[PDB]
Amino acid sequence: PLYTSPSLPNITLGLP
Amino acid sequence: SLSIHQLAAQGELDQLKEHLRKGDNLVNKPDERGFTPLIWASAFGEIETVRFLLEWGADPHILAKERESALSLASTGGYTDIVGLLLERDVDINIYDWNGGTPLLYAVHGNHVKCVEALLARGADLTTEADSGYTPMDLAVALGYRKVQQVIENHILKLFQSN
Repeated sequence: PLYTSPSLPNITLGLP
Repeated sequence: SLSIHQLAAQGELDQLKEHLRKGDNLVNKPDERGFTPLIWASAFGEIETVRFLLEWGADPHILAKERESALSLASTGGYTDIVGLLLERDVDINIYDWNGGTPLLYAVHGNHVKCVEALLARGADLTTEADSGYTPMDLAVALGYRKVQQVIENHILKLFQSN
């Protein structure tokens, strides 16, 4: 059982 | 045979305690991406692990290789109580990472109303444009997150009054 790395999302994905 | 980071991530707290027996600088050991056990525990919402790590000497200020912080990882996951524990140790609330975010921007982006409220209550800045050209209110408006927008508004009204 290996959990995926801490990740920060792309906060303007889909935005102008 | 799980690493300290994985033990933290999975809330395997008894095993993590045994592993940190020595009480040396293991508690802050960064993995290959610079993530400490605290940043992994924060990312996965493992509050009792966070609490223990802070009590054992974990440095909540450490930034990983791309400037990720325990605070930002907690904010993106909406872990308001972890955010609070970290803010108690006076971490930088306006940490700008190389992904173009801040704790407040992640809380807005995740529609984490109570997280936004916590960060604002501790004085998170609203006045600054992210690399993307969005202030936090700009982003709440663009995403149509009206509850977040209201919390931001409530806060902004308090700011121009000193009495």
